[PDB]
Amino acid sequence: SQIQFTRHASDVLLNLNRLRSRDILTDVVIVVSREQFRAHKTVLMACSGLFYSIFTDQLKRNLSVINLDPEINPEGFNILLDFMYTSRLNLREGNIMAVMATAMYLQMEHVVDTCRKFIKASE
Amino acid sequence: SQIQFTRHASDVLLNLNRLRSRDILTDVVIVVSREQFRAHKTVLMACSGLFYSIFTDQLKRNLSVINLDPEINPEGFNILLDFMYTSRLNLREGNIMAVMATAMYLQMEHVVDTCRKFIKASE
Ligand SMILES: Cn1cc(C#CCn2cnc3c(c(-c4ccc(O)c(C#N)c4)cn3CC(=O)Nc3ccncc3Cl)c2=O)cn1
Ligand SMILES: Cn1cc(C#CCn2cnc3c(c(-c4ccc(O)c(C#N)c4)cn3CC(=O)Nc3ccncc3Cl)c2=O)cn1
Ligand SMILES: [Ca+2]
Ligand SMILES: [Ca+2]
Repeated sequence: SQIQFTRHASDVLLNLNRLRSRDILTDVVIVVSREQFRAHKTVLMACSGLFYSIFTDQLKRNLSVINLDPEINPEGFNILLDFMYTSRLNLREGNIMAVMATAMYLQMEHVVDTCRKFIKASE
Repeated sequence: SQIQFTRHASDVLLNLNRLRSRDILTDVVIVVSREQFRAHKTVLMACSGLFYSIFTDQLKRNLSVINLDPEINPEGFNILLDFMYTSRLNLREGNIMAVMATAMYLQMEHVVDTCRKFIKASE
């Protein structure tokens, strides 16, 4: 008989995005081609099987820079990082394949499943 | 026309609680009477006006221990910390006043408002 606050998690997440936008307590840079994106390892770990697997390792947890593979589309990554911090996924025919490839690489099932639904719902 | 993932923020928050429960990337201890609670400053800042005000200050951001006032009820704090990381508030006649005093101190409006509703809904 606890009281569930349906909007609390969204409120937290939006505030974490504000922290990211002000570089407050960010602790890692993700390098994708010529792009650098700062973020919070905790959020990355909470949103991605790949990042979880990297930073849960006692040896790799202290890394401050992670390089993603050169074949990763930087726009795909930016779209997924924004999703991580906002719950909103900008998905369009022009980017679905990049988003889906990136979400598979990052090990983000809900997004991959949604890309499947997008595909199934397009002609 | 972005796709909103209604459960994403909750999924993130639950994973952040798992990180807390394993002391992964925790960076502060909150001391309330004889109790010590480890947490993530980012989450505290995202959930509390008091903690936001403390750690947004460039001078106090690097603190690893925060002492709360001796008159703060440690159970009230534990209840609110759990709420921060789960969205679930364990509110009962036996603890409402402690929870509400602690939520006012921590500057958590939604919880304070809910305590008001609890009061208004009790005889
Ligand atoms: C080839 N391929 C593989 C896949 C996959 C997969 C499965 N998977 C695994 N790990 C994941 C997640 C998601 C996740 C979370 C919210 C989302 O909204 C989405 C989306 N969207 C994803 C996060 N974490 C990491 C994780 O659990 N942290 C964790 C575990 C235990 N204690 C503490 C921590 Cl922090 C996830 O989906 C997709 N394609
Ligand atoms: C005497 N009294 C005062 C009050 C109050 C108040 C107002 N207040 C202020 N700051 C707050 C919050 C809540 C909050 C969030 C989710 C919740 O579910 C609840 C609850 N529940 C609370 C969080 N933050 C901190 C904040 O905004 N971080 C922030 C701001 C800008 N960029 C980055 C960051 Cl991280 C808040 O409610 C209540 N009683
Ligand atoms: Ca490579
Ligand atoms: Ca005092």
